Amino acid sequence: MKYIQTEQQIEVPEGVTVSIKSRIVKVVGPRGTLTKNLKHIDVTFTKVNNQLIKVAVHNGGRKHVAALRTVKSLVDNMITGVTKGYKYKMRYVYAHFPINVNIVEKDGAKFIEVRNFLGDKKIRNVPVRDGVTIEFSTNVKDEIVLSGNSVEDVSQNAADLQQICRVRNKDIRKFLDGIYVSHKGFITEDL
RNA sequence: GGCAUUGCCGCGAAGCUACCAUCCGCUGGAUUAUGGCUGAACGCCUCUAAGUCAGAAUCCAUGCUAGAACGCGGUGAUUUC
Ligand SMILES: [Mg+2]
Ligand SMILES: [Mg+2]
Ligand SMILES: [Mg+2]
Ligand SMILES: [Mg+2]
Ligand SMILES: [Mg+2]
Ligand SMILES: [Mg+2]
Repeated sequence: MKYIQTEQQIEVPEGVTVSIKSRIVKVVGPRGTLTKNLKHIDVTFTKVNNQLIKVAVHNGGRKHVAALRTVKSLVDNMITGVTKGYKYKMRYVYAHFPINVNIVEKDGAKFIEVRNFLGDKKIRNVPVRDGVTIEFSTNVKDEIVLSGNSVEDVSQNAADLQQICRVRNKDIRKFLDGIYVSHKGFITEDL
């Protein structure tokens, strides 16, 4: 309907500095620095009061104003990643064969190694994206935690780990073995 | 020794040749379907709309064959009369 103006607000907490050149967004917080290239969306950023960034689409269509809120959510996720962090908890699920998950090194690349999935002899190797920390959770059986500033990076690593453990040539409603994302939250608690 | 239109028979080197013999037949990317991530649209949801991951005997490359006889480069020597 070609809305004249549509805008969204990006709240910036105190310990966060957001540098926005043309469409290269850099967010700096306690936990590190994130960078995103948004040159494919054609939006306009403006700083209001050093705690608020407005992002606007002028004379935008339906898809354009949808992508505006997408941009706002992406920048909010960058800020949340540099303030709270992002942690995805996955639980290994298996009926008979225990799934052995470990961190191995190959040329200093820190792969996640999956052995014995459904009794397989094949060894699954999922590379760990830079910035993603892998921890094996004590006091919870068969739980892997992936943490990082970039929600995209941690979620993609969890997705890769889940997808590498897909069951083939079997009724997946019966053979439920795999490594599934069980929780998606932040690193810092109750903030 | 000749002839029998290579007279016939056995063996027969060379050459040619047989899954009737032996050897050899490569690995990278991008993708389809599909399964996903982030994520609005549509306070939720959503693989999709922006962006994005993986992925087929597929495609393009690597590799192999020919080398444009009007595509090109480097290089040697260039007629004592
Ligand atoms: Mg069957
Ligand atoms: Mg005679
Ligand atoms: Mg004779
Ligand atoms: Mg999701
Ligand atoms: Mg798309
Ligand atoms: Mg020629």
